[PDB]
Order: sequence, then structure tokens, then C-alpha cells
Amino acid sequence: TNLCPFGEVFNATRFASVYAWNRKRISNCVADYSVLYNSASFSTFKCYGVSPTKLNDLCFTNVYADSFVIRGDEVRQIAPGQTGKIADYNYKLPDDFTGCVIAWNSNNLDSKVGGNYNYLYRLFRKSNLKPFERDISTEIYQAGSTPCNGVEGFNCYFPLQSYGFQPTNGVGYQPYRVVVLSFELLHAPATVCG
Amino acid sequence: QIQLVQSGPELKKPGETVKISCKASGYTFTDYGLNWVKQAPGKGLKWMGWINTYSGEPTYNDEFRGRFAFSLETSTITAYLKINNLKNEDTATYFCARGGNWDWYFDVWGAGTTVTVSS
Amino acid sequence: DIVMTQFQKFMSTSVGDRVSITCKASQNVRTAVAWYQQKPGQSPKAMIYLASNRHRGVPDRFTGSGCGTDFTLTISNVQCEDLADYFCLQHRNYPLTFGGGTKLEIK
Amino acid sequence: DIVLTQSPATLSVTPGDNVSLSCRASQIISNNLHWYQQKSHESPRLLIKYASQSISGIPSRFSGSGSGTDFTLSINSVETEDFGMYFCQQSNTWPLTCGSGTKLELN
Amino acid sequence: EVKLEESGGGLVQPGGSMKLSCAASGFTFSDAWMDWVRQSPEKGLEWVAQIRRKANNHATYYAESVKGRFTISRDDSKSSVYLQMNSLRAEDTGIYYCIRGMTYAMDFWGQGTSVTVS
Ligand SMILES: *[C@@H]1O[C@H](CO)[C@@H](O[C@@H]2O[C@H](CO)[C@@H](O[C@@H]3O[C@H](CO)[C@@H](O)[C@H](O)[C@@H]3O)[C@H](O)[C@H]2NC(C)=O)[C@H](O)[C@H]1NC(C)=O
Repeated sequence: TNLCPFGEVFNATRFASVYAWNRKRISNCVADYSVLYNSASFSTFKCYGVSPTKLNDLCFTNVYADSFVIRGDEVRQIAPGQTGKIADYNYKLPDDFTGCVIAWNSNNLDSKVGGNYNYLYRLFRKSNLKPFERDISTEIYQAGSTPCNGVEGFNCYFPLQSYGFQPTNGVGYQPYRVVVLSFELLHAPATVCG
Repeated sequence: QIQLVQSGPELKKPGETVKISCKASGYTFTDYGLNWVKQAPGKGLKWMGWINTYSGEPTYNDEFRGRFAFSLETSTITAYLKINNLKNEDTATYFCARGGNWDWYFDVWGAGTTVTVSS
Repeated sequence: DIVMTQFQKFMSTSVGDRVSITCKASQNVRTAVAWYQQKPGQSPKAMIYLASNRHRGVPDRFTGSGCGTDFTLTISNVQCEDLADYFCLQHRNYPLTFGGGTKLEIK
Repeated sequence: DIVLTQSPATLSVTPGDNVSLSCRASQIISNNLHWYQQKSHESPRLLIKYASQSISGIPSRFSGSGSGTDFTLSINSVETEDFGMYFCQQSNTWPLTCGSGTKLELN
Repeated sequence: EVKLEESGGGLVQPGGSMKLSCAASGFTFSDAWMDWVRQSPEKGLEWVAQIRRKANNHATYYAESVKGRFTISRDDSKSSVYLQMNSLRAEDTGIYYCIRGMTYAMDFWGQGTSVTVS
């Protein structure tokens, strides 16, 4: 009869940057997503595989909550099947996804008048990303032929290039906080329902 | 010189509107926010709510949801705090404090304006 | 050494259209190619670095992509501003080689 | 809202003594707590930022510690200048809030 | 503001020697790898030389046709990159561009300097 910590992960101060997204396990509480859907602040609320009005009467097994910060035109890639420099180098969703994707327009918080460049994002990798797999490793990515000693310079670039968030920077480039839940409904008894 | 100086102590009647000031200079005003703090006599501090110092968009502690408004004049550097429908509840000292847009600890404070209400 | 083939020398599409310039290679240049625009009388500017990323200050019509050996640069709704020549430059081995060049004129 | 109990409600110290304060939170806040001192009816000041670091100008006898839910502000070799009232205040979830405070006097 | 400008615009008889001087401004001149490209209406675009940043020993790499005739060296306190060419021939005509850093960001280019043999 204790209500879930959707209070904690939503109105938090600093969301972690997208190259290292925090994974909050939520279990053994009662959920109420009517305080999530009926609040008209969320610009994007897409649920794949569950209907959004049907979100209440569903006994889950465990509900996770990924959360990060991305720019405006790259919130389209947080969905099963797309590609780009977010969805395969930073955060990859499987193509059997059974959760919901919630967004914002947090231009009020994560945007300084100079550069609020504390939200890093990955840009280069040797391969693509697995479904639901983060990579905090900051390795000097080569691009040509030489192995370059762990030294920056020619053909050896730092992978995490940062963002830049001015308050007058354009709607497709404004910082969008994203929290994406991932449900699960099998191979366990009922834990989360309300 | 980084300091936040304000206006004087106010004496109003229940049903009036007051407007207290908070004027800052010495730093670049747009690199940080502004957090207003109400201190009752003999108690802790309640963060009234923060106002962004670039667009004038307020955000309230939802305990203080109505009757309060954080104005902002940008050229003449000032954040006002308007109080509608003054009651016997609302007598307290009212600071203003500069807590950043990324950190949120109130380092630079102000002298505080004691607003007193009685008939 | 690595030689890039760019065999389009004259390409002509009008305003608000689409045309693609392709840059064939000769060895396993993985993702390290670059695309350069040169308006006549000036220095060749920079468009695409590492075959898919985009510079700052350039419009969003310039979307180049490709991996393996054979890359391409696809422009969308080409204006009268983009009457220029487009070089493709690889950086895998140390004798860097530029492509041929492709000059553009509008109908 | 996160309530921040502090223990005890008031202390009693002598100069040359070491007493450790405590600000037990309610949730699990990951070192997002700061500590404020405030003397009689004036503007407060910072002592430690993010519960372990230190700001300029202040003495180096104000050492903060602790993480997770329990926090301790260790005052060491206290002079007459550190009479006053002490506050703790989180910064992790919204809305931000200061604590109920411990009053530090002199015997 | 960042801008680059070259020098050494002259005609030499085949077999001469002339050093090009490229000055830079307005960026961190220490950690930047600065190259030289070649533009000619016969050859198209080629590539000439390259010197790298301070963290890589100020190394050098040359094209296969200018080996042992084209020495490039920099000094970051004087804020310039100097290309020295000796034993010039007929194929080394064209316009040389001194650029900031190739095949990455900060990919600024100069304006050029023609060197032509009579
Ligand atoms: C994150 O924090 C915000 C506060 O900044 C929460 O928003 C506020 O939530 C409370 C409690 O749900 C709402 O208070 C209620 O208001 C209704 C009238 O609308 C009243 O009938 C209730 O008795 C109660 O007072 C408040 O309206 C709401 N404010 C806004 C602006 O939404 C928010 O709920 C938190 N996030 C999550 C996921 O809980």
C-alpha cells in the first residue's frame, strides 16, 4: 500500500547525461500513472505494446526507469527501430519494447546563457550497441591505421563530444529530458500494480 | 563585489499587496538563478521558489501555489515578490539568494525584509 | 596507393531538387572520408568529417553517408547558393588523395 | 518533499571541544546536502558544498563527511565565533528544503 | 576570430628554392595539426605535407612525389608554420593552401598563394 517512487525519478534536479544513464529499479509498490498522463506538461508520451489508458490494471513483474537528457530533434530516435548517433551509440531499445517513452521541454533548467555543456554524449564507437547496454568507457577512438599511444591528435579523437544549450538556440536543439520506463509481464508473480 | 541588496522593512494591512525588491550587481546576472526564501520567526527556512534570470519564467514551491508572483525586470536588475491577500499567516522575513542553474546551493544571500502584518 | 574515383564531372539539377555525388574508392577506407565544398574563387570549405557527421554553421540539407568503400553526399532542395564543386577526401593511409571533383550548374 | 530531521534540537559546548552534528534525511540522496550556519537574525552563509567539499574564506575546522542518508558536520576546536544556529538543506529532489536546525550555544 | 594567411608568392626558374610562410591567429596554436594541399588545373587537388601537434613530437609526413625536397617545420611561440621547398620542378606549379586541421572539426582553410615556374 506504499506508492511507487515515480515522484523521485521525475522531478529530480540533475538527470544523468545520455552516455551514462541511471537505471532505477522500481519494484514492490503500487503504481498510478494517471498523475503521469493527465499532466499536460509532457510533450511526448508514447507507449509501445500497452495502451496508455490501460496502464493501471496491469500486474507487472518489475518496472525499470531509464532517464537521460537529449536534444530536441534526437528524441525521435528513442523508439524501436530507428538509428542515428543517439540510438546506436548512446542508448539502444530492443525491437520488442513493452514500455513507455516520456519527454519534456526542459529549456528552463538545463540551459545557461553561455554554454551549459555538462551533458556529454557519445559520438564514435567501433561497432553498434546491444539492446539496453551502456558504455561509460572513454577510449581514444582511432579512425585510420595507426594505434596512437593513448594520445589525441590526428585520426584519434575523444569519443564524448559535449552538447551546447543556449536559451535562444532553437526548438529542435533545446534540451529535452527523457524518462523511459520498461515494463515486464512474464515469469514472475505480481509485484507492481495499482 | 558580489552582494544582493534589497529594499526596506514593510508594514501592510490584511488585504493589501506588497512588493519587495532584490537587486544584484557585480556578477553576470544571467549565469545564475534566484531563489526566494521565507523564514518565519523561530523556525527553519522554506524555499519559496526559483525564478530564471533570463526569461522571467517563475517556478513555485507548490505549497506557495497561489497569491505569490516573482516579477523580473532585466535592464534595471531586480526581482520583485508580490503577495496578494495578506493574512495573519504571512508575517516572516524574506531573503533572496542566488542558487545556480546547475548546482542549487544558496551561497550569496541578502539582508532580508521583515514583512509584518497586524491591524 | 589509395585513389578515389569521382567520375561525375558535370551534374545539373534545378532549384528545389535532389542530386547525389558518389565517391568510389580502391581499398578499405573504413569511415575516414571527408567532403569539401568549393565555391569558385575561394578556398574549399568543409562539409562532412568522418563520412557522416556535420560541421557547425552549415545547413541541414547536406547529409552525407556511407561506409565500406563507396560513399555518397545527398543534398536536398538545392538552392542557387550551392552552385559549387564538391571534392571527397579520404584519410586512411598517409599519402592522402582527393577525388576528382564535380562542378554544378543550375537549369 | 524530503524531511530532514536533525539531532539534537540544541547543544551546549565549551571552547576547545569537538561535537559532531547530524542531519538524517528521509530518502536516499547521494551527497546532495549542504550545510548552513546562521547567527541571530541575519543572512546565513555556506560551510560545505555537496556534504564533503569546502568553500573559500571559511576556516578549515569545518569538515563535512558522510554519504547516503546519514550526514555529519564535524565542528572542531570551536571558538566563540561559531555560536549560532546551524542548518542542513538538500538539493536532490524537488522541492528543495532546509532543515529544522540545531541551536549551538556556549556553556 | 580565426584566420590564416600565407606568403611566398613568386616565380622561380626550375631548380630554385622558396619557403612559404603561413601565419595563424585566434586559436590554441599548440595542439593543432596543420597541413598543406595543392590546387592546379592539371592535377586537381593533391596533398603536400603535414606536421602534427606538440604531443606527437612534431612529426612529419610527406607525399611520394615531394620526398626529400619539401621540409615543413613550425614554432608555436612565433605562431606560424613554414613550408620550405628546394629543387623545384615544373609539376610543382599551382596554388598552395595552408589549413588548420584536416579531416576533423576546426577545419579552417586559408586563401592561397600561387607558385609557378617559368
Ligand atoms: C514533482 O513535483 C511537483 C511539485 O513541484 C509535483 O506536482 C504537484 O503534485 C502535487 C501532488 O500530486 C499536486 O498537489 C495537488 O493539487 C491538487 C489540485 O491540482 C489538489 O487537489 C491536491 O490536494 C494536491 O494539493 C500539485 O497540483 C502538483 N503541481 C503541479 C504543478 O503539477 C509532481 O506531482 C511531482 N512529480 C510526480 C511524478 O509526482
